[PDB]
Amino acid sequence: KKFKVVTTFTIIQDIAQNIAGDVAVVESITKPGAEIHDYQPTPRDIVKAQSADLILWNGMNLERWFEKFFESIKDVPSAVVTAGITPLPIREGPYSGIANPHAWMSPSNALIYIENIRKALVEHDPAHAETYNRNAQAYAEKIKALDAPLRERLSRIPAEQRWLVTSEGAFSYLAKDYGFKEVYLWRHVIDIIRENKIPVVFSESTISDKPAKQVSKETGAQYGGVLYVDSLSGEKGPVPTYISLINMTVDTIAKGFGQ
Repeated sequence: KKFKVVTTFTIIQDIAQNIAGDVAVVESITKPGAEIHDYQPTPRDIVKAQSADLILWNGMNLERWFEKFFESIKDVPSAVVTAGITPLPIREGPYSGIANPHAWMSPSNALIYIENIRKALVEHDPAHAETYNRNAQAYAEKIKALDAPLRERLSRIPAEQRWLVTSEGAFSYLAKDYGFKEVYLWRHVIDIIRENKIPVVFSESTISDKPAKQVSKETGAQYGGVLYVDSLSGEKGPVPTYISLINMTVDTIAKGFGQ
């Protein structure tokens, strides 16, 4: 029998499947592309999680539905994969002061995701500890190697122009790592764009693109479209892995800035 792991969403699924390798099967509760914050689980989502040996979740109140969901599950252990991360506060807007849950968009934070998943797997499936530890070591080397080329590419964007328009803080951890300022959009966004001649504006995927488009139209900044960071694609889609999500997000940002 294969140890069965269930995760709340696809980013954790991919990180955990690299650590589990061949000795455990990792499934996500939510399909690729699903809205993760207020997902509404079905009765069969609960039954699927009930068949697992371990449930992994992000915490930091990413999954507002998880506490109720988990209360419906009997005697399946869970582990929060962000234990030990320094949470960034949402700096402005209606959620000012609250922990920003999007911690996976910092590649350094992904090393802590890996460590917590490895620990939980080794705790609950000790027979396979050697495999989990080896796989976590090998995958962590891949993740450490992510940061250098991304940092170098984004560092060519002059610091004066290094701004991201944010609505729910989906990019705040990437912005912290690579030195981007953030201006919140619930217009005073227009002024900051014009003042610093920020060349491009992106939209978050959990909100309407209309206000970001209005900002672009009025300032003359290019509208670079939507940046999706809450989900992977399917296996055969263009964003099948956590590594591909990080690399593609930075490439889209950098290209928006002519870099």
